[PDB]
Amino acid sequence: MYTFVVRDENSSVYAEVSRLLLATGQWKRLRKDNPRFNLMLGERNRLPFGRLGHEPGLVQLVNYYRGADKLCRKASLVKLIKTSPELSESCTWFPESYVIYPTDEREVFLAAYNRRREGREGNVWIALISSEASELLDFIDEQGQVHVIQKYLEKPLLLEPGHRKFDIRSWVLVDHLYNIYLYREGVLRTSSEPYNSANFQDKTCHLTNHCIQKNYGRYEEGNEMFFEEFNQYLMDALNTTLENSILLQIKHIIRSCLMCIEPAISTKHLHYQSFQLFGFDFMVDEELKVWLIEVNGAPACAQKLYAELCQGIVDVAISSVFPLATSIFIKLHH
Amino acid sequence: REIVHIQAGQCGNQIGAKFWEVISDEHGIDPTGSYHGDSDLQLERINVYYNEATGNKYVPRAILVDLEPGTMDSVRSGPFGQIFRPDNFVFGQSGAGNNWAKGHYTEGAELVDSVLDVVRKESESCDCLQGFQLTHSLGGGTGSGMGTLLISKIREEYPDRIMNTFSVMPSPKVSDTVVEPYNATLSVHQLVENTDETYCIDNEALYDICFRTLKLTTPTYGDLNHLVSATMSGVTTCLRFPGQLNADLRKLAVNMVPFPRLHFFMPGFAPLTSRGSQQYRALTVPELTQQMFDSKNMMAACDPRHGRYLTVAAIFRGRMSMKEVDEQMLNVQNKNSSYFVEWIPNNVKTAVCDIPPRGLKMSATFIGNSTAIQELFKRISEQFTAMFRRKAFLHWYTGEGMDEMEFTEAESNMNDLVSEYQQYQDA
Amino acid sequence: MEVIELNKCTSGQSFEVILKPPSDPSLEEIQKKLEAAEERRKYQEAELLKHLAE
Amino acid sequence: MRECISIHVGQAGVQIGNACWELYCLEHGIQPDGQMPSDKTIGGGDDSFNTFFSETGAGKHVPRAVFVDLEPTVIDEVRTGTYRQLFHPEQLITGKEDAANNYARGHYTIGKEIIDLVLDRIRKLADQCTGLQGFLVFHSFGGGTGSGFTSLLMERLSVDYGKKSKLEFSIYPAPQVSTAVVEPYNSILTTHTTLEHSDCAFMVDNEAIYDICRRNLDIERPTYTNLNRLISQIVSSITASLRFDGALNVDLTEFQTNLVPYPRIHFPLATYAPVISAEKAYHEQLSVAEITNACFEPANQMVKCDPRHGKYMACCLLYRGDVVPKDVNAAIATIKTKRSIQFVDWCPTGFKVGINYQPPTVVPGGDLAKVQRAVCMLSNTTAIAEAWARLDHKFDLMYAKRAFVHWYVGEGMEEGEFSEAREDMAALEKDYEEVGV
Ligand SMILES: Nc1nc2c(ncn2[C@@H]2O[C@H](COP(=O)(O)OP(=O)(O)OP(=O)(O)O)[C@@H](O)[C@H]2O)c(=O)[nH]1
Ligand SMILES: Nc1ncnc2c1ncn2[C@@H]1O[C@H](COP(=O)(O)OP(=O)(O)CP(=O)(O)O)[C@@H](O)[C@H]1O
Ligand SMILES: Nc1nc2c(ncn2[C@@H]2O[C@H](COP(=O)(O)OP(=O)(O)O)[C@@H](O)[C@H]2O)c(=O)[nH]1
Ligand SMILES: O=C1NC(=O)[C@@H](c2cn3c4c(cccc24)CCC3)[C@@H]1c1c[nH]c2ccccc12
Ligand SMILES: [Ca+2]
Ligand SMILES: [Mg+2]
Ligand SMILES: [Mg+2]
Repeated sequence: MYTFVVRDENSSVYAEVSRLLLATGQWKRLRKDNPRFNLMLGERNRLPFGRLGHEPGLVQLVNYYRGADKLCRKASLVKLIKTSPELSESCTWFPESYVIYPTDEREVFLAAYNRRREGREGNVWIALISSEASELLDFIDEQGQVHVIQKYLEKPLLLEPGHRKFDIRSWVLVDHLYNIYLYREGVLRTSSEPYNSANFQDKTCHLTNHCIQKNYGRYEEGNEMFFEEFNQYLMDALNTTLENSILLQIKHIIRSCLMCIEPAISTKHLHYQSFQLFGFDFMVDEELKVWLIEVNGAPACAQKLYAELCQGIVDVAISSVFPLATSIFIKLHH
Repeated sequence: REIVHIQAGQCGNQIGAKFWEVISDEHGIDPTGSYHGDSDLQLERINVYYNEATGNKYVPRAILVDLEPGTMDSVRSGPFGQIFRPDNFVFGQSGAGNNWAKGHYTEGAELVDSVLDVVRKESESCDCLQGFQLTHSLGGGTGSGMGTLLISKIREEYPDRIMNTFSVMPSPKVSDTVVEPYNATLSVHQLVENTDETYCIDNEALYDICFRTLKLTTPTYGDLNHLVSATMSGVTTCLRFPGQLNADLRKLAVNMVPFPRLHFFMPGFAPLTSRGSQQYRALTVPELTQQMFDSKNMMAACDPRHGRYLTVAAIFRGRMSMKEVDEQMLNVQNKNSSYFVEWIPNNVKTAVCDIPPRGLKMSATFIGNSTAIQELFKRISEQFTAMFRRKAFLHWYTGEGMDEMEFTEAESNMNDLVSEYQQYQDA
Repeated sequence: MEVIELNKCTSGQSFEVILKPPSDPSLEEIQKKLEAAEERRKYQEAELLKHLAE
Repeated sequence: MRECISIHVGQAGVQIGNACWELYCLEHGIQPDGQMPSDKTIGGGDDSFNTFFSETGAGKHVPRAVFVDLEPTVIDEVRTGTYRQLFHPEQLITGKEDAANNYARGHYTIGKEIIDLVLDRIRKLADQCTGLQGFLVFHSFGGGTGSGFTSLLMERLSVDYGKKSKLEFSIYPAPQVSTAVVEPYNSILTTHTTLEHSDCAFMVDNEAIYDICRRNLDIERPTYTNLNRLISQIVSSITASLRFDGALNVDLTEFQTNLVPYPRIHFPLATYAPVISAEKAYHEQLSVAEITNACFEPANQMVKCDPRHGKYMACCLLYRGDVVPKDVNAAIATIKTKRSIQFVDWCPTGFKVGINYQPPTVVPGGDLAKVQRAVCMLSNTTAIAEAWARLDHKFDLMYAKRAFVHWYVGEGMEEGEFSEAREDMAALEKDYEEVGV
């Protein structure tokens, strides 16, 4: 009879996990502040890692990797990629980015802004989306917090019919042995309104967030194209597959990112252990070149994929540590 | 650190004499007072309970008290009757007639000074007295009335010493008179204020164990006392033998009592055995742990699942894997963490002693400070109220100078104690 | 990289290696705390003996 | 030469003191009767070992140490132990009754009736010194004596010996070897009162030592003796620079200089390797690179925490045995590229290294195997604050209900001191946070 606690009520993913655990009849939920737990579904902020693994007679596991925030924050991700030899600086799959503080690498950003202007090539960026540096710096200083300036991919792959923009969300599970598992089911969070190349003011066809979009539901149910359809589209419209044209790059980027920070966050020889679910956001240009946009530390899932993914988490991340009385994951080997 | 033992009344002397009989055998002391053991573990902390005389004679640091000579004459003619210092036999002639007032205010007040002289004589011999332990019943007159009088006067002369008691609670299942709830309620009022540690030995529980579990059709007081002496030997083990912590009465109180008034403990024991009947099969550690935590093994008729454990002290006796003990005890806490309060971290401690009790290859004694103990005091309170609402049998007390108000006050304080235990059950 | 302050002897040796450069109460008051706490003890004990006196 | 006086308070302090001084004798070739054949200056001298051992005309070398416990039981075993002749009666001080796991009882009540005697017995040792550096104080956090009387002693020492340094070897409480449920109370209370009086304190979590003994010495249930012999090895590694010829950490002030840039943050993390079982039949001796790399494994630390998620302020490596600077530097260069070692911006990323060619001495019949080379790393990392976080959390759980508080109030302590102590700890956690993240 294993025990667990829940300290993030807003987690739609782990609300389903706690449900599945109880339904086995071999897992018992304790109160929030009960230290005698086997599993901790921790909070998103100020997770007390320091108090883990100090309970005699209890193997303890938490659903978060301490230090993984360096990968899952926009200012941190840029710094991580730029300073890490395994990634920096000729990184081919991450857009040119810079860290900017409100009134740092502001002078460095302008040095590159000149080449694009004194080269008469594409010079659109993103924090809002603009082609003028002055319009952007005035926006960051007016907000208050730290922002990141990034090169805007002016030539994205566009779905047909619709001439639409999209981004790919991949769910990745890293268990206690630092096995990197890619969920075989990803999702394309598509824009419904046709992509406009000239007018950047209209951020409804540039930004592909599920909330902003909610022409919603015209082409597919809820502006979400799964892999079977997207693969079929790539075969019919471009004479290729999702595996060859995109997924190899995706698996490569995921593998590379987590390998880089492994020695900093691994719980191999620690007194407590960690697993964590990541959500990688990718962007595809018209030449079928995959770009990493960012990494989310606390990702939500797609309604269709909750049942399968959440069950998947139990099998390889929880039951692997706490056994009870074909696979939906692709193991990215290293 | 010496302990001064006191036993008052019929019940107090009968379980008291049985206690000395049991531990004397454990420490290798014979009725003559001479040592005939084989292990040095027996004599290392024997000074806690025994005085040493010339020729290496060991005499219990015990004072026997009663208001009638009947029961104490039976002690002096009992098995280990001769071991006791004859000057420590302090008795009257009138008796108490199961009357708290007689024991506390009239008959006992006439004898209490004689007792305190013997307490003083014993204490002055101590290199460093740590405190006192009293054995008595709460349902009678002497052990209940005079016993609580002694406690109050001992506190007055030794306010910086620990007071411990083994208090036998009355039960209609094993009843002498109808006024036992009166005597008990009046006594609890005293114990709440003037003791640091009280082991609640419930005759209701003892009877149920003998009847339901031990399959004794008609249990006697002797059958009841087999469970008491087994329990008493257990809870005092860590005081009598060299252990990892070398426990004393004060350190026990500090670790067991989070709030001063909540110092009424539920004792437990495993395996439960009847007299004469020898068991041939030693219990495994998982069995000891499971049984000692079961309600059927509690010496206080309270359901531990109806409350939460504030603190727990446990002692395993016999040759066994202390690693296995640790795992099993940690397992109980990890399996049933809801019955342990979360605002007292690590509130369960376990010790182990190599020397097992007579007739058992291994045993486990349980000391629990549970909020479920309120069920005991509520039971007494109900029986108290049923009579007091009609002022029944009160003339036995007013005849000794008591007033009705003193009953009302005693009732209120025990009900307060109940609500105090209830307060932390929902924390 | 840079090893500095190398000091050697028969018993052993010591040195420093740099990888990268950077970027009370008085006796009075004590005796006052102890005695004041003693007064609180005396007060508690007196309240007990007064309660027992009643 | 400048002298150091060791003070051992409470059961933990005394019994650890026994382990250390036993080991000190074996390292210097001093026999139980106090005779040291190799010392050719009969009746005195000013060698490095005279820092800890004074000398009589009879050629007896006696520890500059005082043992104090409010209960006679533990020290009585020193009076009759194998090293009974080593110390003399005036060094072994005992009371009548202990502090009963109560800080207030050890600090206020019973501490008041013996504090003058102890200081007098300490003053006697100090009089035999030509240039006293300061004191090394051994005690527990959880004990009533170790917590209560220590804080009182440390206060008076700052008054009587204002110019002198004061170091601590403190035992952090662990449920696996618990003696009281209120050990978190005593820990917070003694830390608060002692903080401004301590220059550098080495915390040892019994949890870590207990598990190291189980994991690496294959001892299913470690005894105090098992724990202490391992601790004494660590303590010896730390004090070896005071007792032997060298040029690193040669005096007490240098400890604070090299390990403690910020005064309040004076708790360096100790990591030791290798710990090998004596009854391990087949053992491949570990190289300089292997033992040095082990200094960055949490499983070898005296306190379980994660230095990867903090920042370093200082770092000393103390080698004993077959070790030369070349192999150390080669080991460090490799480790640096493999592990996360972040120094604070206002500190140089570097290591102070000390080597003693004599390998670590093992107690005959002990659990530790002889090794050709060992190392103790002293790193002032903000990650050790995890221990304060654990402790302060247990404190809050009990104190929210004022559980067991009455025992302390009954000894004359004010309930306000609980909140005052906890506030100081809250500030300490903040200090670590500012420096660390
Ligand atoms: N490592 C180690 N820890 C010990 C030893 N002895 C006691 N402790 C620890 O010390 C804490 C309790 O403090 P003690 O030293 O035993 O008690 P004390 O200092 O004598 O204080 P009182 O007995 O209450 O007066 C517990 O957490 C024990 O685990 C020891 O020999 N070695
Ligand atoms: N460099 C770039 N070039 C082109 N488009 C970009 C871009 N960076 C971001 N986008 C677009 O902007 C959208 C939102 O940006 P961003 O990913 O920062 O927000 P977000 O945090 O909500 C993603 P998530 O919700 O998964 O965390 C992306 O979905 C993508 O559509
Ligand atoms: N366990 C036990 N309880 C007893 C014994 N004798 C009396 N009692 C209980 O004690 C109460 C009577 O008190 P008693 O000791 O006889 O009165 P006293 O001699 O004046 O103190 C009743 O509730 C009995 O159940 C005994 O030998 N064993
Ligand atoms: O030896 C001991 N001394 C103590 O203070 C006891 C203790 C109780 N709690 C402790 C806690 C911590 C540490 C020690 C103890 C947690 C809560 C209750 C402990 C003990 C264990 N089983 C026993 C059986 C009989 C008598 C004493 C004991
Ligand atoms: Ca000399
Ligand atoms: Mg009777
Ligand atoms: Mg002690």
